Amino acid sequence: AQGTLIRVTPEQPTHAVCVLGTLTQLDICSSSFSINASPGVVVDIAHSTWPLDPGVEVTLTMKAASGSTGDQKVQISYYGPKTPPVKALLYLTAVEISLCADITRTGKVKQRTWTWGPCGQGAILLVNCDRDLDSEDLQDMSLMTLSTKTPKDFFTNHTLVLHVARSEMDKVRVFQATRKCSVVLGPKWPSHYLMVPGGKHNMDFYVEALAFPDTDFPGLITLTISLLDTSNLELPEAVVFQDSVVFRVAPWIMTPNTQPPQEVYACSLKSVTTLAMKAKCKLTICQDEMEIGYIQAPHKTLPVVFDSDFGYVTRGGLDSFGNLEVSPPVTVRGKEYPLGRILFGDSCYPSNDSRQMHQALQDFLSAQQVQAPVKLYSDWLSVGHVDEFLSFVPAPDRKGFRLLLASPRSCYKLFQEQQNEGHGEALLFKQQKIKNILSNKTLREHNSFVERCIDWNRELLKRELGLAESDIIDIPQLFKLKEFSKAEAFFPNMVNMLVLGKHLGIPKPFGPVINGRCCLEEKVCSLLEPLGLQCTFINDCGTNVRRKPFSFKWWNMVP
Amino acid sequence: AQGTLIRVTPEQPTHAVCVLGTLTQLDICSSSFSINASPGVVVDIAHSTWPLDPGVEVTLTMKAASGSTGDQKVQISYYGPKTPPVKALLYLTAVEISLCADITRTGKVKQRTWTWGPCGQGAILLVNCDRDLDSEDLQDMSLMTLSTKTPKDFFTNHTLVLHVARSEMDKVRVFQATRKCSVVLGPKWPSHYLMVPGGKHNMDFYVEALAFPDTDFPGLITLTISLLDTSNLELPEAVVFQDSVVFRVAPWIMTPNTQPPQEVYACSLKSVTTLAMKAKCKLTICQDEMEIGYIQAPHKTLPVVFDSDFGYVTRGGLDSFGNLEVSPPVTVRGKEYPLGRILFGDSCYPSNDSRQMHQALQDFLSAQQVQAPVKLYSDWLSVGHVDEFLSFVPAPDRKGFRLLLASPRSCYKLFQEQQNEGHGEALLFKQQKIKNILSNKTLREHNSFVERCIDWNRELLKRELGLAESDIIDIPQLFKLKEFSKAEAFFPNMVNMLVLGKHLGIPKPFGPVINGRCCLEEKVCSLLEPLGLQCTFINDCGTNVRRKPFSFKWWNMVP
Repeated sequence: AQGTLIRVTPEQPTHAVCVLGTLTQLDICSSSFSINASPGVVVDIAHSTWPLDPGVEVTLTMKAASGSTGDQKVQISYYGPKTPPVKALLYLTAVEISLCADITRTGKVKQRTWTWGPCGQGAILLVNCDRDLDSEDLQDMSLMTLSTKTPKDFFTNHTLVLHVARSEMDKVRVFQATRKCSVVLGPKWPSHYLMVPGGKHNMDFYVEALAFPDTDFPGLITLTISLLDTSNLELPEAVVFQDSVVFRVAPWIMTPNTQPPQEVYACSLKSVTTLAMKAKCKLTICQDEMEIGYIQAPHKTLPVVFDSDFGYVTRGGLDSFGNLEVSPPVTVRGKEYPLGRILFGDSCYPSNDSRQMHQALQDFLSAQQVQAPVKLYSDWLSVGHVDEFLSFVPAPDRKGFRLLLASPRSCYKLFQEQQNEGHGEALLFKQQKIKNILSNKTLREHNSFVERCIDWNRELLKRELGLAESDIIDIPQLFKLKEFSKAEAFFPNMVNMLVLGKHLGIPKPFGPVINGRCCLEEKVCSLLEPLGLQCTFINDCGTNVRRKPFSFKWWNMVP
Repeated sequence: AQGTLIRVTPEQPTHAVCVLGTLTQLDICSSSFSINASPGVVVDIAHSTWPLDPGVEVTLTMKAASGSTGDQKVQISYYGPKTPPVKALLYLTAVEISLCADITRTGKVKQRTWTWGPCGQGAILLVNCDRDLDSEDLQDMSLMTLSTKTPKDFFTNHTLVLHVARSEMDKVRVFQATRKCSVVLGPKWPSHYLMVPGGKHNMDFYVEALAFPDTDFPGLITLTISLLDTSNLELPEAVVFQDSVVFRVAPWIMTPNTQPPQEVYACSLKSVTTLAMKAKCKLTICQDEMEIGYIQAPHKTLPVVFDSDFGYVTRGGLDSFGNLEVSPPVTVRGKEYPLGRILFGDSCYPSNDSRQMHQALQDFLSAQQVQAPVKLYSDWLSVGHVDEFLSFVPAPDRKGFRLLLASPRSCYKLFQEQQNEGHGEALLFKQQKIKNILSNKTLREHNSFVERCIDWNRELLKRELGLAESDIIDIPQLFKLKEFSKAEAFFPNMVNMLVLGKHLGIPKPFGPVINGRCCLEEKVCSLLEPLGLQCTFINDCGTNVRRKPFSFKWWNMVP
């Protein structure tokens, strides 16, 4: 354990407290000898032994909490040459003081650093999310309990103070449970005196975080209990024993397309309701600027919405949440990413004309540390969203997903195959013929340049997510460089789909019709249906989706 | 290695660059086969083989830089059923592009993350320190070189851009070496086009940091070289190959009392010059608000002064640098602290009346990460400095230092021993007698309370620095609670000494004189002289000391 040094002097007896669980050592030389003590003081001693060397270690531990004070005694016998000399006397009071929380993330309150992992230790705190007391409101918060056993007469001479560092007080709030709840630690004040009675007592506190992690806040918060001696009245108080819990604020975590859908939201059409009904998920009608994630603690998980029983954050077009996706769980040269890995789009290098997501957003995602964001290249698109060039769908096999990427190649091939077979005369959507498209040398060279960009991202997503080609799947799709040599879809972007859990809501290309059936619509299906997916096409997109949070407990990650 | 995917099509030949050191893969299926190519393209291939499965991997690597473009060729032969069909053609240009720095901290420019340790990789940058171009000023800065070998005709169709993230541009500055130096990356602009000629070239840049680490800056800075295709003129530029170096800004590091003294400074007495002369260190006369540390890179170390060839920082009485010490190198339950471990004083818990060092200072020391500050308790002293209760001296044995702590006990004993031997009538410095001091029950209880405080710190310094009692040494010293029950020295604080490398400049107590020799002066010497120390006493302290920076290279630590 850790703790104190008691000095013993034949002049006058000493008095002292020993907190259970600590290591009380004893300074004899500062004044052969022998040691004798009450039955409940175990006096183990190394090199008992008799000598008077200061390298003699003497440690006392008490077996139990005292009933009075001086209940336990310790007699040290000074002797040698040819003399009786002194017996030095020492009067110990034993107390039990446990500041204790849920340090094993298991919903149950039972080494003073927070460590990640399945065999780590640390309580977890939820930030408080609310737009605009008893148990009616504390189910959400984190329970922490002081427990004490001390002799009835004890707190006339000692008091307990609970505190936080001035540097964390704004990021936390502690409530005290009288058996009303009132604030006792917080952004206003860092300490508080406890009115604890002698004998066997224990009091409950309730903690809430007020700040997600961020560049200026790793997300650790420490609350400490100090036991002070106030026995001498003129002297100030002396601290006898500090002990603490370290809490970690739960990060905001995003949910991938591979997670079962729980609910869809849309604004003021009736094709997404048909979709929801086959998907097994609920539909409520009352905007794609806000992303629905979650926070999670052993005792509570709670959906939290990231705008710009629902929580709410507002930190702050590449600089929007449509430029924000998450990979599904993936493993990458060993390192495991159980909660997926956040993808968001920017440029390659930075320039007079480069756009980017706002730095304060990027930073906030990084600090959330458990979905190590990856930067993709999307600045080549007029709009800028990574969703314009990728998507994720559930598979029932290899890894249990497929990365769909947009593929101008896969469209050229498809239209070329059509011509061969004899349908060069078919109308896409001006309304241009499937051939005039193939001949168009300015289109070609555009989709060539787009091809380079998507391919650049293919290779990042191959690297950063550990993907193999067997994980990817090219969906046929054309683009056009209009505004500023930036790209836009040459026909409805199919890869911008609503992945409603195995039931896909894809934008209908009004692609060239063969056997009374659109070739793109059709090729898309020979790619997806074998996987178990159920493609459906819609005409154009003001939809968010709440998905089931991962079983995996974020704190069991090891970033 | 890492890198690209080339698609081959029997319609028209393909052209491409391959940068030396990267992994170029080849998409055949997107259109049995056989592969044949120029002598300098090694075409290794797994499961050569003949099939037309897409799970066939084909990788090309070039042996050397091209002389022209299309110097190397690759022919892919499509065949099977009962047919000759197509040979698809591919024309490769090989270039060499190495952005490279001193990634092995060895003064010599020769995996794109900075890793700590004796077998880690990462260049190191010095922040620029200056109150108020060629080699005359670049010795201090960090050399980074682009080297290229490409065919003479190469940069008509490609250009190179050097860049930093917009989020690091303010923290760095890069200078370009024309063979004048001019800023090319910095707080103003994040990118720059390089005017590099085809053929064998290499250019030098010089980097400097402009920011020590701190809560908003882990201290990593990344510079990247991008190679862009500008061959099609209407299309925008496409990135072909990014590569980078990650630099780490060198922290500000403090020097303990155990480090050989190099120079003393004092303000406008002649006892510290006698001291300097026995110490072997220099003395210059022109204030204890500023602390002299150092920054260090393989190529340069440079003393830097921390006020509030000399660098200069000014981040911003517990809240001063007299409240700032460093432990000597120590090892603590395994974890090794080669550069010592910074001690600074504050309170126990925080209160209406607690003082503390300013949070922005604390944070800055922590971010400097390599001397993991420890918080001590000094708020119990009127003034507040940890130097009032401790010091460090060189020893020639166990660990090679001793922690001296103030000890009211050790003074009582010493005065008591004197009385016994018969000198209760001796005058300290009112002028009180050595006995009236012993009888004084208000003094006693004061030094009792001080004893608790120093003892609290004994145990922290035992814990956090891994000290044993055999490392500590009590120097006799009395205190008095005056102003606010806060403490001050009852007689000149001996433990507040000038450790000038084995030659100690201690404040003379005008302690009770025995055999014409002050007992304290004398006891102090029976504690220190056996260790090899040479105590000298002075009357009162406007002195700083520059000490030799540690041999150990901070970056070989592993925090």
